[PDB]
Amino acid sequence: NHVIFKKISRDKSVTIYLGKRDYIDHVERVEPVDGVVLVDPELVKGKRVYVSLTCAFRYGQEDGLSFRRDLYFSQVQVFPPVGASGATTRLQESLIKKLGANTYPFLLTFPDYLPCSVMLQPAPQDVGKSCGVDFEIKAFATHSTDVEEDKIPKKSSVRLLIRKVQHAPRDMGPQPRAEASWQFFMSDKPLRLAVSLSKEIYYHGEPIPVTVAVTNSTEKTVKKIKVLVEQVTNVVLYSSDYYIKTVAAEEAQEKVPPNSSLTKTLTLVPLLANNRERRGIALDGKIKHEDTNLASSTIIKEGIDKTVMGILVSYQIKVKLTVSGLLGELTSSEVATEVPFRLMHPQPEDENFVFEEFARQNLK
Ligand SMILES: O=P(O)(O)O[C@@H]1[C@H](O)[C@H](O)[C@@H](OP(=O)(O)O)[C@H](OP(=O)(O)O)[C@H]1O
Repeated sequence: NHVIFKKISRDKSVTIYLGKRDYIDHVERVEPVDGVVLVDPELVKGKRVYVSLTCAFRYGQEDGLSFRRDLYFSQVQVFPPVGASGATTRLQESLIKKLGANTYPFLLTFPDYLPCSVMLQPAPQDVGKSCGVDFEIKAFATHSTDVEEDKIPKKSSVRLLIRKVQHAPRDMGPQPRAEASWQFFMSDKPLRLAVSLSKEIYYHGEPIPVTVAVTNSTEKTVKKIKVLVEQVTNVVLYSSDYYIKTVAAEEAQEKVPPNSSLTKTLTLVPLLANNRERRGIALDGKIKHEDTNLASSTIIKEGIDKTVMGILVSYQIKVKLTVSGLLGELTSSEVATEVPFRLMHPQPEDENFVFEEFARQNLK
């Protein structure tokens, strides 16, 4: 039982069928977009039907318009049939087998230098405007005029906004560890803090066990130990926007008295559903959609300029120590340290077809 997504143009002449709404990027390769286009012969007679894959960065309110920077464009012909227009994939030949003699296959690939689906809409107290990276699979019909000018009617076009989702690679970095120490004003003794995680890559919805070791040699009391998951977002194309937002939070029940040590392990789960406010964070889809999760960690391929990624997303554990009698008397700064990590989806890996609309389901 395989669900297949379809969309018909306004004039009923071109229909797209795709086997997936989200295509998988596991660093090594990127899943190609294979699908089929169903044409009405009488309506595409004398016309040519193409399918294009565009990836673009957008900044501003969409409609003059806003800011757009194209990052990858590819276009393929689907009608009339090109060469031995037999299927390339089992999905394609099964779809042609099911849909009939007017179905033509297409396959558009992703290069190895593109970002994944990332979008953001600012909050009231945020300065920058909404921005994102869109992936558009669009099939359209083209005809000519006796005044030597080709036309592309929107009514003969179908536009799909797919997602390029980031999945974990085969490898994984070293275990993330950090040690920080503070020597506060007028005190000889140091406050020390060691933080470790279990692994370097976590999956969306997987618990993160932050292990914390506070070594308090000072005369002061560590009033509180707070552990956070912070998402850091850098718009690196049109405006140099910057966001730090808290996605998970956990307080320790214990205090660390002067001249003692404490080792605890707190567990956090960074989830979009944790946050009632979905504005101001980096997502992989629109706020209105139930498909939407937090954006995955940006993975920059070696040799590629980070500005071509449009929006950079990173994640870090943050440990905040509230020390008694310090703030307001000995400092106006925070006592905290960071441990970076990466957040993705897990590693990857005749049918009967059920057809559904490509339009993504709203949240409500
Ligand atoms: O119909 P058009 O002119 O081609 O453009 C569509 C339109 O902007 C819809 O509002 C949008 O629905 P969403 O709110 O779900 O984004 C859809 O995205 P879609 O590809 O998911 O259908 C777009 O493609």
